[PDB]
Amino acid sequence: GESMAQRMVWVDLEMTGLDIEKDQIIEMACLITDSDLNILAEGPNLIIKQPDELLDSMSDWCKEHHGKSGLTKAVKESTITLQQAEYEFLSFVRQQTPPGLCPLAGNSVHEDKKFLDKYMPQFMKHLHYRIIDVSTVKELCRRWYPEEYEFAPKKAASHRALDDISESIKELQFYRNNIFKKKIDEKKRKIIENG
Ligand code: NA
Repeated sequence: GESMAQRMVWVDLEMTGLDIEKDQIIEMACLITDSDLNILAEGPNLIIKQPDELLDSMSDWCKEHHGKSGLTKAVKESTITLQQAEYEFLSFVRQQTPPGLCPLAGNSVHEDKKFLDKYMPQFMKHLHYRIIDVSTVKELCRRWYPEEYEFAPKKAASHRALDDISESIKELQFYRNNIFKKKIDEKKRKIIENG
């Protein structure tokens, strides 16, 4: 019960840009962690077909970044429609999380949520409305723990979906281990008794 409801649905998307009125999802990856950030299951990792005209009119930033990562070429070759991709993700979360109870998780994952609410609404219906925004914790770390903030892991920032999920989890793990308060565990309790 509670353990299942405390899972997290980590997602990262690539889009043709930041304009919700025109831009589209071109890559999406998803995995599930338990409440303690251990990966329980790897979900689909999909490159979604979108029209040539849209890719050709992307911002210079997106042309450069999705170009050099290979993503633009892979979008043009993709046979995966948005609808089929959404189904794969929805089927996956239906196997992994109780309906309505688990949040999206990632860095500034509200941006992903904005695109998913519009373009994958049935996927989003399986999830809670709250999010685990790693960048909220980042912004609190920078303010409240400036010394510790300097030791956060460096990110490769490849703008590819699955690799970026792993970096997001690693960042949150860093904050848990370095700016949240310490707690008892099985090993410390056995030592306390032994002393
Ligand atoms: Na992202």
